[PDB]
Amino acid sequence: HALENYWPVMGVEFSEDMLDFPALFGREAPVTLEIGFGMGASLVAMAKDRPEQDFLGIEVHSPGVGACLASAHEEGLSNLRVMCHDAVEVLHKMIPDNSLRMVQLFFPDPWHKARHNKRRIVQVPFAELVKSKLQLGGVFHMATDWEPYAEHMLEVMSSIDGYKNLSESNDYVPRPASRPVTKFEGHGVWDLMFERVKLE
Ligand SMILES: Nc1ncnc2c1ncn2[C@@H]1O[C@H](CSCC[C@H](N)C(=O)O)[C@@H](O)[C@H]1O
Repeated sequence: HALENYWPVMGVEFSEDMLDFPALFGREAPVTLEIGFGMGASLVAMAKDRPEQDFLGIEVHSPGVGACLASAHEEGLSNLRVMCHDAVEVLHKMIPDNSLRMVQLFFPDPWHKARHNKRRIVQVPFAELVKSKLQLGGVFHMATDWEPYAEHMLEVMSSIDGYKNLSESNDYVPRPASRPVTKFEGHGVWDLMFERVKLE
């Protein structure tokens, strides 16, 4: 019942119009986007802990959207909105340039098989697209539990002018407060965080 009940309140329909964040959230505040939020546990925890900030989630899996809405309602959140649509299209059509404080991409589909390597969302064009939507100093934070994907992510991100690795060892970062531990959580999870800086 969560979708029918709470989609009218917290859902955002896809359109070819750029989002007005002040209009959407009813105030001027930092916006964090989580792509592929799944059941939304991280996103709800994030929004609950940061009532002074605003949060957008995008997830193609509609039961995940429903679960996220149910949890957000259970926590009485007013600072969370969700979409059920391909995030790439939302980024292109609805997210203004230079507008986001942070983009989170946690455990994106790992596509273990080499035959599926191109299905992995972290590729140069996607990473460039995300970059264009971050404010300077904004961060793209991704995490994976598959080392081949982690290495691919690092290669992609390291190749892009305008991304600065926040890793003190030029690869991975420790898990920040802004990502929750997994039930099973080196220790087998890789976090990557890159800040947007001016083109060199
Ligand atoms: N293009 C896209 N747009 C929005 N969501 C996407 C997407 N491609 C994959 N996803 C979603 O990304 C999620 C990755 S599974 C990880 C889910 C969640 N972050 C967690 O850690 O539990 C899936 O739910 C999948 O539906």
